Amino acid sequence: TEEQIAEFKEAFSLFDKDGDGTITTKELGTVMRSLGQNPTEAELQDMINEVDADGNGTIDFPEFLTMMARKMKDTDSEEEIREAFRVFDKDGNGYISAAELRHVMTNLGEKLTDEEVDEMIREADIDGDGQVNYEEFVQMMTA
Amino acid sequence: TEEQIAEFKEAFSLFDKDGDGTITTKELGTVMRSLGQNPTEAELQDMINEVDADGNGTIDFPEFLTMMARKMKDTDSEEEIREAFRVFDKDGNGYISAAELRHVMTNLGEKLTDEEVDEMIREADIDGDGQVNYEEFVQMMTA
Amino acid sequence: TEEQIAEFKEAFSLFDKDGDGTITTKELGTVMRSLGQNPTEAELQDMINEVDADGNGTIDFPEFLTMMARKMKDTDSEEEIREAFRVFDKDGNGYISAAELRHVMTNLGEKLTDEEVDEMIREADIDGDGQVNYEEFVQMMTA
Amino acid sequence: TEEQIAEFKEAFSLFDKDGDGTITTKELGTVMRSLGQNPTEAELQDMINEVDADGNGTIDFPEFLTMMARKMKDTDSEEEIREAFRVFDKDGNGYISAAELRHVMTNLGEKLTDEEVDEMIREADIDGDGQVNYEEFVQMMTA
Amino acid sequence: RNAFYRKLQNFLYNVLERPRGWAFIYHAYVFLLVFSCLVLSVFSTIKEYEKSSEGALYILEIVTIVVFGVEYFVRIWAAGCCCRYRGWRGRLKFARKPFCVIDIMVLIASIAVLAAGSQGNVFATSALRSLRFLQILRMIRMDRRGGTWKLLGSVVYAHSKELVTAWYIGFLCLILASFLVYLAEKGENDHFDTYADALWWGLITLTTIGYGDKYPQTWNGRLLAATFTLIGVSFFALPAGILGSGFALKVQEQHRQKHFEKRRNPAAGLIQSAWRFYATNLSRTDLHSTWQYYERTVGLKVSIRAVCVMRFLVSKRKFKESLRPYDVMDVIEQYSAGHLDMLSRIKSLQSRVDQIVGR
Amino acid sequence: RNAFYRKLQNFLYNVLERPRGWAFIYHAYVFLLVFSCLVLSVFSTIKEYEKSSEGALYILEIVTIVVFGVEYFVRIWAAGCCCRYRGWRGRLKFARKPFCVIDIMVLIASIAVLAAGSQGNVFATSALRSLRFLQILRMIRMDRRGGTWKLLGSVVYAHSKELVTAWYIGFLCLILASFLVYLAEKGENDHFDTYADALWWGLITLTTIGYGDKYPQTWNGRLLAATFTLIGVSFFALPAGILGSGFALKVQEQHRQKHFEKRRNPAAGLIQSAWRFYATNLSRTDLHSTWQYYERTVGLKVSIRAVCVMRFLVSKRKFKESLRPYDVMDVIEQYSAGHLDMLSRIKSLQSRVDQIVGR
Amino acid sequence: RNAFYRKLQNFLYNVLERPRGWAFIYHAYVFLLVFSCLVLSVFSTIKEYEKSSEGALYILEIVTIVVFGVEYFVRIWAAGCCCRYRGWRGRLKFARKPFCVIDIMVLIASIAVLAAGSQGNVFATSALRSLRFLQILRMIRMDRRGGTWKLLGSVVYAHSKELVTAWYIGFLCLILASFLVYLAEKGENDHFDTYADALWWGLITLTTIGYGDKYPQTWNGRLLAATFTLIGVSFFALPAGILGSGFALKVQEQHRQKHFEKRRNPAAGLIQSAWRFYATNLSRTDLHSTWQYYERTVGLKVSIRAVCVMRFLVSKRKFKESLRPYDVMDVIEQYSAGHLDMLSRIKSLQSRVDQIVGR
Amino acid sequence: RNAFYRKLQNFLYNVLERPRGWAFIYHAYVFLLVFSCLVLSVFSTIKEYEKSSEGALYILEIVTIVVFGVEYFVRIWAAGCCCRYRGWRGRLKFARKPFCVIDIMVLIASIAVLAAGSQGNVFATSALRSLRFLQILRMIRMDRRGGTWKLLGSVVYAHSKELVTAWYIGFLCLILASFLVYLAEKGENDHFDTYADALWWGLITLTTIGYGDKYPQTWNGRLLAATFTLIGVSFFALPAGILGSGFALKVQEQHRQKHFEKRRNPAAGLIQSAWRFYATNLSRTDLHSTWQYYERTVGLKVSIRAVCVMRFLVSKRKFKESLRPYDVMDVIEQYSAGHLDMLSRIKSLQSRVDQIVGR
Ligand SMILES: Nc1c(NC(=O)CCC2CCCC2)ccc(NCc2ccc(C(F)(F)F)cc2)c1F
Repeated sequence: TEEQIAEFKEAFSLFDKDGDGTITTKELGTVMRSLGQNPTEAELQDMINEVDADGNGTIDFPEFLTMMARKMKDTDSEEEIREAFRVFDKDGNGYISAAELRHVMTNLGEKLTDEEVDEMIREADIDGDGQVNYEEFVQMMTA
Repeated sequence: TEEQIAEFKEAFSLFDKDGDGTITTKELGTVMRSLGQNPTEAELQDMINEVDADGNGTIDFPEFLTMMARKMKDTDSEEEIREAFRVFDKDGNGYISAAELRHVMTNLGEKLTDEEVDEMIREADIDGDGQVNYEEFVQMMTA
Repeated sequence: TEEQIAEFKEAFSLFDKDGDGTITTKELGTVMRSLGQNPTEAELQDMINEVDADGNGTIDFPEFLTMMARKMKDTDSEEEIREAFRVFDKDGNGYISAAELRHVMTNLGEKLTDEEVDEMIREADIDGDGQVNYEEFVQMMTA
Repeated sequence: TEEQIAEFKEAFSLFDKDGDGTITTKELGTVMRSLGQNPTEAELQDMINEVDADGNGTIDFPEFLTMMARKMKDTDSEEEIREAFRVFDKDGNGYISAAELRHVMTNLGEKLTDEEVDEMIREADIDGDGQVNYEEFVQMMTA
Repeated sequence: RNAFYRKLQNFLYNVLERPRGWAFIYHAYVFLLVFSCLVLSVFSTIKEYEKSSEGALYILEIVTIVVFGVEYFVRIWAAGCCCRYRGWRGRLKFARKPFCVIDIMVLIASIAVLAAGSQGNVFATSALRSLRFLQILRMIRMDRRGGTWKLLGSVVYAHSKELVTAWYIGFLCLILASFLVYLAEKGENDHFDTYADALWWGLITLTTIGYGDKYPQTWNGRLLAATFTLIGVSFFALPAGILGSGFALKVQEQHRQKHFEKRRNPAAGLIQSAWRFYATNLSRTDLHSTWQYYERTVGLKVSIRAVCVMRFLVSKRKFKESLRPYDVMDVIEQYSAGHLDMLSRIKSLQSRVDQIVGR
Repeated sequence: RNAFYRKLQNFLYNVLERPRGWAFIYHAYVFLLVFSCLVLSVFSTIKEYEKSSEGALYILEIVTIVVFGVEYFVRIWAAGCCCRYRGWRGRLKFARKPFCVIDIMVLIASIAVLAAGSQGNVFATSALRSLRFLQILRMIRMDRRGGTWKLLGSVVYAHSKELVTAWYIGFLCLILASFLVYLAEKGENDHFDTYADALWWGLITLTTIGYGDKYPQTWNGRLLAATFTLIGVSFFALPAGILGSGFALKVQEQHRQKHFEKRRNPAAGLIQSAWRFYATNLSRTDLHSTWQYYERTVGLKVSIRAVCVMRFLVSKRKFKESLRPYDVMDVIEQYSAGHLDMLSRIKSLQSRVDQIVGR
Repeated sequence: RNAFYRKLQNFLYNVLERPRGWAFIYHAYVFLLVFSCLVLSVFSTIKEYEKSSEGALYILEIVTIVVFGVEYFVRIWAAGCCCRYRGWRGRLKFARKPFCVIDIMVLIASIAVLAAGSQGNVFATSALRSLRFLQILRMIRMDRRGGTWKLLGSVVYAHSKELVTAWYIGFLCLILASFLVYLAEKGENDHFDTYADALWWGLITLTTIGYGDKYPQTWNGRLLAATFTLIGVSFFALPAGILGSGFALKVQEQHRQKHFEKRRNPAAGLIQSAWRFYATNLSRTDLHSTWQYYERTVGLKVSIRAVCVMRFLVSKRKFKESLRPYDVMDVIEQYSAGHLDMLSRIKSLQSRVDQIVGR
Repeated sequence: RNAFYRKLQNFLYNVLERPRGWAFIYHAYVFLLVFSCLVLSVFSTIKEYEKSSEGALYILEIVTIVVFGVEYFVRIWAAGCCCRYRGWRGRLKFARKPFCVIDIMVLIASIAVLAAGSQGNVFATSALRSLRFLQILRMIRMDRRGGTWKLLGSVVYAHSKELVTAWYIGFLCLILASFLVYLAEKGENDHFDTYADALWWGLITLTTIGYGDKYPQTWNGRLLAATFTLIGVSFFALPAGILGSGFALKVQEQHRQKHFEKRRNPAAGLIQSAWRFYATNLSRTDLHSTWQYYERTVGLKVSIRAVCVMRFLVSKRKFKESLRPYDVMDVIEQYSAGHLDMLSRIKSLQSRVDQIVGR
């Protein structure tokens, strides 16, 4: 619908501070750096090319829209999630204890607060056991 | 007995300068650094996890007591000692000259004074020959 | 003819600023560095030995003349060109799109202006399609 | 004879500036550094152990005398010389041109003046051809 | 009740589908059981031992069919442990798997053979070939993953050109040597009465078999056979060595890579990013956890969605790169990155203590 | 018209000359077709099956000759896609290739055999050997590149000394063991009636053949055969393992190197330099593009020519070095260069904050 | 007296238990001696040579039994050199070792055979099989460590999946090809009178044996045998190449690692730490050496005990990590650590000459 | 005169002693010549072809003896090119070499056989075995270096334990399987009339020979032979694969190391140091070159001698270390040294801009 396109246009305007119409590496670094998340410019610039359909070194509005429509269902992330919870399953039972989730969330990757892992256990620990199965959570992705 | 537990409590208090009840990496670095031995913080912090039963990043009193009870007999250090004197036995005879002990002690590992190697030769050189056998010394460990 | 030899003598004089008669690494670095192209001294010095027939660490007038006579036809550069356009042919069809030429020219090697790639497409894009064949261009070299 | 021993004692005294009786790494570095040859302390210290018979970290008078008696004939340097001139023989003919000797002497190892290579060609170029054989020179060593 | 129920379900699924330690023992037993059956069937085909072995063969046949049926039922039940197959439709989908259908066809064929071919215990002559083929297919099915076939195919493809070269040369020399031996000993030797006998002899020879039914007897044929045997026995045995060496190299690389820590960390990054993605969905009127977390770290909602998806997709890519660890590529990439970082450092110090020199 | 014409030309050239995916299928079919022909010819040589197979053999012969002719014509036409062979002289040069001449000789020999040897489909006795040899040569030609032969030769040369050692030892033990067995069983056994029978037996033995026509029967001959069999069967089978292992190692290295990015970038540098060279030609009254570009970057014309050629030739050298990427040499060279750069850095900082300490 | 006594004890223990150089010669001699015995026993089993070989066989039997007994006594005496086995109980524990019990059972069995079976040197018919089995077990015992068996088992386990795949495919093709050849030549050929003859022939074939007792004679059976021989002889010979390649790779890695200096230094650290641990025992009213040393480096006593044990256990761990040196893991870990150190350096310089820029 | 004389001398020495390119051709020809001789002698041993081949055999024998003599003379003359063997005593020492003595014994044995055994051309019956043995030894001598033997011995020693394990297991299974087959088919089968026939059959089997003279016929013997064949044919073929793989690995490493520049530079350092040593001899009243050079770089004379010898011996050691380049050890040592240098750098910067912070 036109509502989502208008929201994407507003997002691009909030991104295109220079108004160039193609959010550039330095500009997209600035937009989120001011908020409070300050990733190194290397990650931003090397990510731009991964989504730059036309390969212009920036992101134009079509490249914004195409991914904005692209949800979790695409990009076959299912296999990546399977591997991701299989690596941390030292037993191979297909399930992982909640406390291990707390620890791995806290001490690896982009660290998040106890609130984030709290909502994580809320969603995943549907049966309230702690030993949450991987398959159910990954099904929740597409669902 | 309660005497050993009281001594361990006194040790922990002398360690828990902050009084947190779980001697932390920086605190255990400080406690021995002041004495005169100043190991790099890396060794201390990476050692803590090796004994951290609960994995809290520190050492709590239970983790203190469990190892305080754990002596040389546990941790199957026998094999490590066997390898350790087998590496320095260039002949494989099962015995090593005392002078080689002097040299290796002085110029490798945590260096010690001639007094330390003096008590070493006292204990190991039971028969007073210099070519001390490895097996007898390693038996002395458990004994 | 004597005209080319005189031109080479003029070139050497414009190179032999010190008048040593054998343009040295530092001197040949200076001569082109002043113009506006400032390659690192390492490239110049390690290139000198590649052409230094007598191995004196410099270039004498005979070594100037021998290569001045040496054109593209020599040095069997044909194979190098074949490999060079075969690497950038992701399809193996033997032809490469002009836009890929624009991109590779701009973002790799010694970068050149759109004018350089413009004359490139002029010469190579004889039939005006964009998907220029490698074999024809490499034939143009010897021709 | 006692003459050589007296000369070695004089050499050691000229080396034992501190008078310790065992020329130490820093002292042997100082003695030759003052002369005009200033090798990095690493080379000196790592060389000392190679000749330190008792392994004291220094050189005592017995270790001085033992090598002072040890000439080219010992240490089976013949094989090392064979390899050394075989590596620089790009043809394998068993002989090397004198000009290549000039170049390799000048641009590798401890560089020496044209005078050193001049006496070299004097000794080696017995038949005055330039393509000096390796076997004859290496025989001259023991001779 | 449900706790122990699910514990047993997962334990049975692990034993049957993914056996690691003690489970293999059970599998081995079944294999041995199945193996014994053919042996007994083997021993039953001989008339002098059929009367002595048929009763045990029939008993073992009942035992093995019962075991296979109960195993199939237990497996299709334990498929509920994994969430891919749960409920009526989930179990149906699990049954859709090719090896599950193979199992049920095996069971029904065994039932049919035991009903029709066995008017009693001993089996019908026509049903005997079907029974033997059924045993062959059971042995085929013994492994459900087919990991052996996949490994063999992957190794063959890795050496596809090269096995092809070996086979092509072997076939060429076989044809050519057979042709000349047929020429030399067309009439002199009855063994090579025809070119086809020569081809059979050449195959028997190049494979190092040497039955002895056919062989050259003339000087010229013997000389040619000698020469081309020397030439081509190595080519014929080559594929075996090719495969063996390649297999050892593959297992060696697999052992080399085993560490997998740089694979562990990107997994954590990616899973945290995925949870952020799910928690930042705009259409969901929930997940205030990540919403307020980001509100601490700051059109606005859509911008947060966009940035979160950027980082999640890039983290997915990063985990993908860490998915395959190679020591050689690890060292190359790590050293390139470290060298670039070092270059940045030195540029900083240069310009910076240049600023200092200015003062 | 011309666009589709050239598209078809390049597609056919790719399918015939450089097949990667689906094209191989077609090739395989032709091979199978050709294969079938010999089989039918095979089945036609036997009298009891000649009357039943000769008609199909003849039909397949017409089919295969027609297919080969049309393939040759299509290939010599599609050779125009590449600019090496275009026009009358270009197609002539393409025909000059050794495998093209092999193809035309095959076609003419097939025509001659079908015309003379086949009075009525049935083939002449004399023409039969020529037909079989023609099929053998067609099978040889099946691969045009000869990449299999080149690979085998390269691998053999890589192990030339070492295969030589294996062969030399094998031959020595064969001769020596044959000699002693001939001595021991000269008269006792009719099998070793002559030394030559002993040599034939020894070759049959050391190759693991074991025909059974000849074999020692005496205690001494049997003992010697046992000992030297143990010694030399391993030597005789060695070349097979040598080649297999070496083949696997070669493919492993090829897989290791595959990345090729440091080969990509120097290609760009070199091609830009080559275009500069062509654009800076003095005798050409054109190419003002690079001329004015350099005029921005600045006797003069010749100096620009000289510098451009310096950089072009050095870039050619650099691309040549990147032509062969080896992980081991990559790491060694990269670390040496980085260490030298680091040394330069530290000398800078030392002298430089020494200047600072002076202040 | 005691010095030379212990010198001889250790020398004998080294020669018998852990032979490196000249000791092997003696072992070899014994092996040869033992080998000769079976050969003589071999030569004694034949009637035409029994009368000529039995006396030498008996003499060598007395010699070998005496040698084995004296060797056992010398070994159980020299076991005192190592402190694991010293005194009555130590020697008893040494005798408890499985190969020591094997040796004594060998000795007693030899005594029993020589007493009962040899009523007159020459041996009894029943005792002959026992004697041969005793020789077989002596040959088994020749190596006391069993290092060959351990190495073979380790290599097999390293390739367990993969040897399993090879064996499984080989068995499948053997069964299937045997079945079809039995079908094709059930009545035509008496060789394959039964399926079991077909299985025996298929095993003889796939192993490259080619006895010649059985072989296909029909066109269809011969064709099927040809195809499945080509398919499966490579599979049957695969395990040999697998093992050989893997063995060579293992020895290559062992040669690669040999340096072992980073294993040397942590040994020194760990042994110094262990001596500190023993010297810092609180319950011991001795060891004032380390006590006063620490008193120079400074509740107090227990704290010193605690810190010493921390460092000793961590040094034990560190030596454990250095216990297994791998070049690849060495480079990876060393470069990671160096990169982290470099990062620390650059952070220091950045913040630090930022402080300078502030001034 | 002398220039061309020595040029020819070195060229002949290179061709005969160290052939690289075209020289091998000549060697090959001689080998072929020698090869032909045995073949002709071979063809001369058969009576039906002796009358037709003896004349050519005799002519080739004269040719080969003349060629060997002239080659020996040319080689012992060209030995003067190298300074190890020059003059009467030098040529005598060259003749002392074992292969030179082998050559002269070959020549004299050929002369003796041609004089005594050949009343004319035809050769004596007794001299025939000596002639054949002489040809065998000539073939042995074909290679003078013995590099093949040295390579084989080195590779075997590299795998000594492991070949030993393979051989030991193979022998054990051979003995044991032979024993049981002898038990099972002692009377039923005349093939295994004796245990020795069983051993011969087992050796023929485990080697994949399959002569067919002996083979099990009973169910039990056939079963046991099947099992132990499966077990042990792989073990018997193992040494071949072991050696082949190891050979390929060795050549692969040799190819890997080839670069050798860090071996080049220390050679220059060491040779310069050696020339300094010779130039600084105190007893020599010459060599003022290095004397005055050092006088520029400055009891005194002896001190200069001492320092020069220190640096020369250490440079010899350094060249020794560079004598063996290994990529793995190269990277390890280079990275350790660079890391230590980097540590020194960072300590410098730390203390140094600490001095700055103090100001
Ligand atoms: N062991 C073996 C070998 N040899 C080796 O694997 C050597 C190493 C092993 C490990 C330790 C002892 C020996 C070679 C090929 C096969 N073929 C597969 C096979 C065919 C037929 C049957 C059956 F007919 F007996 F069932 C069983 C299986 C095989 F098994």
